Amino acid sequence: YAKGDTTWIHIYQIAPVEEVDMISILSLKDLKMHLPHYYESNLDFLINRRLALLYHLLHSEALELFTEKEFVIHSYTLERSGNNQAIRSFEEEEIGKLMDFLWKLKRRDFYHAIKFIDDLLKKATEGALALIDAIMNERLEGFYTALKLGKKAGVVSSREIVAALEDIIC
DNA sequence: TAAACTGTTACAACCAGTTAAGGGTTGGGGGAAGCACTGGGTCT
Repeated sequence: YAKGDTTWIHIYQIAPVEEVDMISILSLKDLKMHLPHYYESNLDFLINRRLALLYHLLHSEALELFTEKEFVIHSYTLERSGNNQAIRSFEEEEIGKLMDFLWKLKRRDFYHAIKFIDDLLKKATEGALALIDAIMNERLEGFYTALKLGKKAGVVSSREIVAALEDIIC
């Protein structure tokens, strides 16, 4: 995600812990998605880097219980503001917790979850920032405000979405 | 010259009737969501 002059790239590599197999290897190969250039108009609502990261992680995959062995993720980021490249994040949890939240949200449905997230990103930008503030610096009430903007966005707000959110709440 | 004896301490009905317990009108507008500073390679 690049904004005019600044350019951000976040690579999150997957590593094993005990053992893997070719099924796991090919599953990780299938995890590779989100082709380089997907920018036609979405940037008009992407604005914040975290929001764009969440939107792009929406189209990614979040299933790892298939391989019979669970995985771990290490994420590193690179920035380029004014043609200056360096590292500002080598081991940060926000990708991991965002990925876990996405996995636990869309487990109860993918069609309604996709519709909800897409609608809030498109028109309920306040709700999108509210959700990212509920994930970044985790505070549960922010989720509610996002859902509030959902009614401002005409979101269907299916039964299973709030159930998945409550399961995330624990 | 004596200093209240006694039945009696209310009965009975009844102990809110109805009507509605918000009507409406609006549920963040609107801007921004890092500005630089720190450049990594490959060559001479």
